[PDB]
Amino acid sequence: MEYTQLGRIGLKVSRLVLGTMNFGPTTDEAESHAIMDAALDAGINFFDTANVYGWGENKGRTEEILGSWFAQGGDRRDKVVLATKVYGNMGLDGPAWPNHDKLSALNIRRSVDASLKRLGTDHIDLYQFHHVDRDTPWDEIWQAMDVLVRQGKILYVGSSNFAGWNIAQANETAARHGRLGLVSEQCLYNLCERRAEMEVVPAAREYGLGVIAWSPLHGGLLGGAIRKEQEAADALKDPQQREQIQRYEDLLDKHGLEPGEVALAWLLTRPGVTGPIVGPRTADQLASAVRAAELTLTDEVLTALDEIFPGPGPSPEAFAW
Amino acid sequence: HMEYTQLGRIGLKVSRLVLGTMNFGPTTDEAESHAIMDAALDAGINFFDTANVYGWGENKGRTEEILGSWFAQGGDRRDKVVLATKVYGNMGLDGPAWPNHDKLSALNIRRSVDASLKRLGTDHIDLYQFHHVDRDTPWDEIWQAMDVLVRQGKILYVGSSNFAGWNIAQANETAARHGRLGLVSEQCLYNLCERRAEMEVVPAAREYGLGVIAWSPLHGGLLGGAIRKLDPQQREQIQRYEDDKHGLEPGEVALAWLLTRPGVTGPIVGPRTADQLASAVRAAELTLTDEVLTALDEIFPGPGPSPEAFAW
Amino acid sequence: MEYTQLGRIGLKVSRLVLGTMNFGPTTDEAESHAIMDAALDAGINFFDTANVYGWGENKGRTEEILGSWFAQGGDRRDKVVLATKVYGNMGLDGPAWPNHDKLSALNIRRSVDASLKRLGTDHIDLYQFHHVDRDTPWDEIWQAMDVLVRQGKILYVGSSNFAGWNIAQANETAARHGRLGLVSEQCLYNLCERRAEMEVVPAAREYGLGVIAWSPLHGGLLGGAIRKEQERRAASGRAADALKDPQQREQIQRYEDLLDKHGLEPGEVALAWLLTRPGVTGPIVGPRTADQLASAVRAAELTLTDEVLTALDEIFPGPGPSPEAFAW
Amino acid sequence: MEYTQLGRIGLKVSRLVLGTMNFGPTTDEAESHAIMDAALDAGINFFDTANVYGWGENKGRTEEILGSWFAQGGDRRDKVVLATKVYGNMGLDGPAWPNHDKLSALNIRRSVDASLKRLGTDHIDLYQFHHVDRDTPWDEIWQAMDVLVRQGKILYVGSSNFAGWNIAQANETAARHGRLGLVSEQCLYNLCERRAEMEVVPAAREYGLGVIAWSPLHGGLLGGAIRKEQEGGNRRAASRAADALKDPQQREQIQRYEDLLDKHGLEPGEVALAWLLTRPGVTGPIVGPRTADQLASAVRAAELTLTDEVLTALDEIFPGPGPSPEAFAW
Amino acid sequence: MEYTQLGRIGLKVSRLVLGTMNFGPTTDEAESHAIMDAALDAGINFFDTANVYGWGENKGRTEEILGSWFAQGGDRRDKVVLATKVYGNMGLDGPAWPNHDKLSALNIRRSVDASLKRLGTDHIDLYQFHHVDRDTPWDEIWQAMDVLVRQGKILYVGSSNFAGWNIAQANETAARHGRLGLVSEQCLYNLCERRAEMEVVPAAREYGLGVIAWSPLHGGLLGGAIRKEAADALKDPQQREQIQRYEDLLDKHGLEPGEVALAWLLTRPGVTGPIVGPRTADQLASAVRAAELTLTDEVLTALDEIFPGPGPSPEAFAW
Amino acid sequence: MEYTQLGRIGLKVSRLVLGTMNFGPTTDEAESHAIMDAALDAGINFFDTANVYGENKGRTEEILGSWFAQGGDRRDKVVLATKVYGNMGPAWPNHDKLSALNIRRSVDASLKRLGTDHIDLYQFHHVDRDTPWDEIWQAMDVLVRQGKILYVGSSNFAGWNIAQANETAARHGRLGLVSEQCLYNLCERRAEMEVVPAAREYGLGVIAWSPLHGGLLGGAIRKEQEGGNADALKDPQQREQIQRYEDLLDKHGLEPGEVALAWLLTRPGVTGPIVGPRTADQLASAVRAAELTLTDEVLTALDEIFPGPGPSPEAFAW
Ligand SMILES: NC(=O)C1=CN([C@@H]2O[C@H](COP(=O)(O)OP(=O)(O)OC[C@H]3O[C@@H](n4cnc5c(N)ncnc54)[C@H](OP(=O)(O)O)[C@@H]3O)[C@@H](O)[C@H]2O)C=CC1
Repeated sequence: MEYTQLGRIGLKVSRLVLGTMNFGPTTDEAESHAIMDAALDAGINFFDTANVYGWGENKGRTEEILGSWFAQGGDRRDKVVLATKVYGNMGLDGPAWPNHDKLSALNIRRSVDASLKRLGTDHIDLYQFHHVDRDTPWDEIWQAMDVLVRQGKILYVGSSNFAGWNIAQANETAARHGRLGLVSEQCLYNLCERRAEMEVVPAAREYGLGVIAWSPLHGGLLGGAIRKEQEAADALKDPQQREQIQRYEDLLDKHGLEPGEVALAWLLTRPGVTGPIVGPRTADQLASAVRAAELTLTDEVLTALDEIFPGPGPSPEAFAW
Repeated sequence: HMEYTQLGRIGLKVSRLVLGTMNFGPTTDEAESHAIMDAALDAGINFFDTANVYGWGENKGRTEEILGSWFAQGGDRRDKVVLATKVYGNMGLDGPAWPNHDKLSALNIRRSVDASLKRLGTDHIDLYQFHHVDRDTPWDEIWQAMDVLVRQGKILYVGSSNFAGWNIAQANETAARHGRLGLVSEQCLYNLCERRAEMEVVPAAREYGLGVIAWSPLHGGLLGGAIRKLDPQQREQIQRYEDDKHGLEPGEVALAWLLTRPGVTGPIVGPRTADQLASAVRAAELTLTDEVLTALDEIFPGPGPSPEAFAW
Repeated sequence: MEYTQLGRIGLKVSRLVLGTMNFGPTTDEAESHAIMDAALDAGINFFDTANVYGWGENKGRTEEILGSWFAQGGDRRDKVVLATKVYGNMGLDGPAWPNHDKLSALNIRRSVDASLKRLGTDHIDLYQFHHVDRDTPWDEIWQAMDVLVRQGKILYVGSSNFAGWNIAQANETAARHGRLGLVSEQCLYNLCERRAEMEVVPAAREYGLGVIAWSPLHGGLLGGAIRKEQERRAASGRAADALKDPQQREQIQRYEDLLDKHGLEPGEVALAWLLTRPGVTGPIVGPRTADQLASAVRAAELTLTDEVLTALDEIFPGPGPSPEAFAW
Repeated sequence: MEYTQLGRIGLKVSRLVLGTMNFGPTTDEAESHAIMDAALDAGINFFDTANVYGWGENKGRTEEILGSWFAQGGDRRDKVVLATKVYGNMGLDGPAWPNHDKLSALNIRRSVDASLKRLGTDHIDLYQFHHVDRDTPWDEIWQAMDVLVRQGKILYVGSSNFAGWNIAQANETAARHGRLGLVSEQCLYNLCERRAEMEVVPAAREYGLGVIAWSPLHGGLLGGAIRKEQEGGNRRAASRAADALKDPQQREQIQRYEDLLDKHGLEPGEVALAWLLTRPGVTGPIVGPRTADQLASAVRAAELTLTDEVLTALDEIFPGPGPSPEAFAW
Repeated sequence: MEYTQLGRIGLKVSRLVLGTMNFGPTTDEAESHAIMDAALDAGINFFDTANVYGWGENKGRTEEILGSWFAQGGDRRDKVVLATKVYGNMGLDGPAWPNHDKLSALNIRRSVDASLKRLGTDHIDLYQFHHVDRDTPWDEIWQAMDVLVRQGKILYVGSSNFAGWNIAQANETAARHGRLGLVSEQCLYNLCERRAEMEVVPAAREYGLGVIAWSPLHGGLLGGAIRKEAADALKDPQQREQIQRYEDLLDKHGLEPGEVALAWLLTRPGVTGPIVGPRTADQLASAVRAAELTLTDEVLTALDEIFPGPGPSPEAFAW
Repeated sequence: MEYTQLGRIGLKVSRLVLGTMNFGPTTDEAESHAIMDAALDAGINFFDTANVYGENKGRTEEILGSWFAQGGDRRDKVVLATKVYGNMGPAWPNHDKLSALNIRRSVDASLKRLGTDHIDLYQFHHVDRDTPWDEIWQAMDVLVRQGKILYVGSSNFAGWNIAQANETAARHGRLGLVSEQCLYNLCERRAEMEVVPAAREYGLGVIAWSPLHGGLLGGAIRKEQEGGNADALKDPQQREQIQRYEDLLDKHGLEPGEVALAWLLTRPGVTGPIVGPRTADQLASAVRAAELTLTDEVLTALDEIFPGPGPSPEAFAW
């Protein structure tokens, strides 16, 4: 298994990040524990979850399943870098009660509290914002994170679904008063959606953040979608995206490569990318993700992939000069 | 149903009505207070204002005790409310305080928040407010004491009440020097009869991004139907105000008028019945015409900002 | 009773500070308790003690006597601003085991924990360095004090037996990172010893520290020691050595004669004088009896005339501030 | 016993530092306790240990031996400046599991908690990085140490096996935000290996760190190793490690050393220690007695006064470099 | 001509730095002028000088030659990144009058004004400390350099012959009060002398300084010294043997010693480039060829075994 | 000639400081110039003057100016120190003391008289309790940045003034005071209570003025007994100190004036004494005093005769 520093910090993580979103709604408790044991066996030490995972009435269920996993002992907690998230509404689906979503110091205090209890652990290694909150200023956010840092309840802070300039503002404000800033950004990044390349990834590289790609298969659209319908994806409605996926599936047919694996290995070549979040439901899907991390894509396949799935390049050049 | 706003520049979202709490104890009883709070919650009011001195005399603290009773019932009550209380007041025998048993020394702040947390039956206050400026305590002392509480998780935010504008500036410049969040709100005396917050308090609050909470929004009930059930000048000002020509109830218009003022978060309302609360709710939905605002401005003129209020 | 702000900070204190050094080695526990009750009854809210007080094998006795006073209830702890000290050796008298005296963060951690236990309280209001430690830098000291402030174990930090430039360096270092600095300096200052006037008091005034004067009667020398010489702290220590030096002896003789003539008591005048000195918060009185405490209270109501102030200045000239004190 | 301040800070330490490496592997629990009690009686108040001490499956055994020492009472914990270390892999020897070695905030947090539990104490006086970690930035390290300071789990932070410029960067970063920086550096420094003089000791002195010399006898090569080879007579026929001092350049240095010391009547183990005590900016050497007898010998080396003739001749045998840049440029 | 950034800053410099030490005491005005025009022609934009160059009673002569060169117009001044130095005694050789050497604000002020006058220009681009001064604190030094920056007499500050920790202290002090720190360090670094790798180069890399290698041929000892029979170190059998293995190997691969020593430096991590000291047009052309040379990995490997480096501290002496 | 760093900074100065106050009517312009050339010849590079030196105020600075105008590298070799604070005209408001207004006009008048474009060391002549340091540092920082001055020094400060000044300077990157001129000699040692300990903490040079205590340490009892024309020689106890001092020096064959200067050079943190020779034989006597080595026996005896106070707080408390 390949390891890398998470951006600029001393933390070392697996380039494959185990996502936990399916633990609860798809795989049951014991099945999820087995997948986590097997991720560990393959050397994956980086586990991403969220308070909202579980969905609907079951929000928090994913954290509970990792909690019972840690409760089996055998150094599981000691060995994993535990990441979870704050921002999302934990009450009834629909419009949240005020301050029961987003990034106020008040929601941060109550959110991390409920996460620690469901996770059955006394600390979170990587506490991430699930989305930028334009209404909370960074001196409030860093006050609330710093309370947690100094109680030993969290080690590191990261973001998800930020703009590039939010990364810059967040870390400049942290650095002004001697605080470690964001250590990582979780952005939607895959062959079909490359616009994090304009500004999010350049800002992250500048400020030394790890870049973790969520929806690395674009919701399955890059995992052999077309071949599976012959045996969201309202993209296979639009014939331009459909023809794009077709050329992709055809291209990988002639190089003998699995699309679900190629999509992951492609992200691993991109400058600044720490790795994709993989969400296997079975032992075969985990082993396939591991193979994707050992794949070496030829220049030939990389060039043709860029021809099918062009990227915008960095701003300002992407739209001006 | 209820209108919400950010509290000044910060991430906290509050209802534009602030549930006052001073009646709980003296006027309404524990059972009636509990039921008004349950009602406020169901109308969407999340912002409750209280003070340690509330209850008065030998009953100072009774109000905080009543809110603790309410929280102890469970049912997401503590979780749903932005709880604001106050420090400054003597909690001992009325009359001259023993030294450091009132005002804002780090010593009185330590003893006040401990006694407030115990009576409130909660491990934290969301918004801990100075009841009054203390000219004798410097801001590096006050911010030390508040930072001890912030870092213990005992409080989240700091607000002020009865500050001058320049105290607001000094307090927040001092906090920002060393990374700390400053005052997030100022609770000032603001209503149609008393507009001198407009000279400097409200302008400083808006420059520093504080929410403005208006206490005594009906000027002691003088703006809520007085001569239609104290003087020769005061009466005929109110009489022009209380003149049906436009079809509106005075008490609700005094609240709604404050909601039009730039920088104002909302007023502190103090309902004693669920029907008074339902009126306050409608006050927050009212739209006053450019008509009625221009006329209110001639009955109750305001000073404007300094320096123009008194120079040019 | 007159109250004042302690220097620039919001803490209000009585202009008389109750000293406790006598409680244990010269005044027993029960009468210590009576004096403290009388002090509280007269409006004195500011008590000074030290870990070392008690002396010898009884170092810590004074704190323990304060502890059992608080334990009697009646709001005593809540009403009193409690000050103690760190620096002194709490082990066997003589050369200290390394880091069991002075102001390292290590001695600070162990010293405050033992003080809180002997005082039977969870916080000290005013925690004072007993003496400057030239070997500990201020970033180490402010680290250790800041740990205590953030845990709630102390509120304020003060100094004792500092030079003026130590006050400056300390508070400039604290302010650089937004810490409240020293709030008070407890220095030797009385009619017989006025050299804190050169730099310590000017620096304290500049930086807004309170100034509380220790041994305000010079160990009882200024309390009628000559009249009382054959019948007591004045029979020992500072006072007794001063009485054997003829010039100091003469100074005190002129002092007791001047007060005989004006119908005033020496102990009370010595305290009243300190109360006139600019920047002085108050003297730390050292009653051995309840009588002497009621006497200090009378001192706090005395008004000295210009005539008396000028004659005292003639007997007990002071240097005034540096650089003028020794240059121009 | 001679005391000194540890660099610029208020902490006072004996100029002999009691190393504990041999407690567990070569000395057993009860003799380790007796050595620590005899160190205290000689005035030594400065104990240096490490989480890794113990070796192999027994990593942490040394910290446990100190813990049972402290648990005897008698003001033992109160009298000792306790130092330990973080950086080393505490699991099975070999490649470490990610973040189970080096200086991430994650490993600092788990390493100190495990050391406090083994040491049977609620705080460490001097918590030292065993080695520079080029992959962890100083705002991450200082955040982790600052959490421990503010919780009261540690008092002072030190380094070991740093470059001079790591010392400067660490303490400049700490000073920016009012944090006390490194108070001490533990570098390899002895007659045979003097290259710490180029930049490590200069930087430590500029920034006011104490300098603690580890391996002051260069693994025993300055402790009379050549005489010790010809020691047993017939015992050398036994079925015994190969002799380790083969580099002829260094072997002749050691011969000249032992001859010089024979000429002047001095003990090689004592001189190596006392020499370090003359070097500018050095606090003291770490002494690793395996017996009460070895301790008395180190204590004698602390009271030894080396004549200027012997100091001159030792310098001729073991020349140091200058400070940089002069050592290699001008 | 290969260009690079000078460490972390926006200044772009050729990977060859034109030294001017020989201008005066070896080449005279007219020929140094030709060497400088030819350096411009090959794309070299980075000229290194010093106030002391010229030697003895001719100290300042080199700067005077650059001044007479710039006075010929033709965009010479505009095209060149001009670097000079302060620290050296500019008076009578031997013991210096107090404050007429080293880095006091006193010596800095008189030193830069005399340099500017001799260079015939109103600004120096890169003003370098010739050597660390352990007796002048960095708040004094940065005060003096900041005066020169704000008056527009200098743009960047650099160092020469610092220890690694001096680089760190210098730039941490500058950054605390909003000053650009050192942008480059000039160290003795070549195949024969690699101890800059212990700490100096690693500190420069951490703080983003360019690394300029001076005496890259070790006094000419690496430019074919034994065939063409300070660099007189040849007496020592140990080093003369290094040099013969060196010349022998490059004879076998068909390579010129003076060009390999330069090209080797261009492969070292964090190195900006060597300062070359041509006395003729032939030597400049040679250095240019050196900047174009690609050393194979078996030559770099054999050069390593002949000229081992220490590696970085602490590993170099401990672990 | 012995040199030293001026406190913590990179400036190197001779441990004798040539004062210019005693340039007067027994001292030509021409004889002042000769003395200054002789000082340069002896290796003294540190010249101290003041604007008020000279009702004929500024004349001293003018004499230095014409000295510099002779050329011969005189300006370039000398570390030139002058002062601001004194009235140069009861003073008209802001024509004395340390306001930015008086600093600006004083330095301009000083540079004109001195006939130079810069002062190396510009010193406050006295503490000004009414001007805050952020004002003072603004005005000095303007001069630093214009190149008109290099370093700032103090004179007749309290130790806590030194601390406050340099802490304030360092907050915003500025070089603080580099030197303090204080009254300091065997008879007056109270600068050891706080001034010198602060100066040493903050790394200032200490320049001792009135090093002979107005001549009291220059053999004043011998001169009285020899007959023919401050007086503490009427004070019995102060007289006995000076008598013990002159007896001690007679027994060891040492000159009172020279020993007073040599003693100061042994004191911790002292850069040197100001000397104001009116003749060239007085200068050579000062140079010999800087060469003298006082035995430890003599230094112990001088401490018995002239006990120091110790540092505060120990000086008066414990
Ligand atoms: N920080 C430091 O270094 C020090 C601090 N302190 C603090 O200062 C306090 C006071 O010091 P202390 O030396 O006791 O003070 P004093 O100088 O007042 O000496 C006390 C003695 O003065 C006499 N006395 C006290 N009050 C009166 C009165 N009203 N009328 C007449 N005589 C009186 C009594 O002498 P007699 O018994 O002879 O009648 C008494 O024992 C101490 O309690 C301690 O807290 C003290 C010493 C050092």
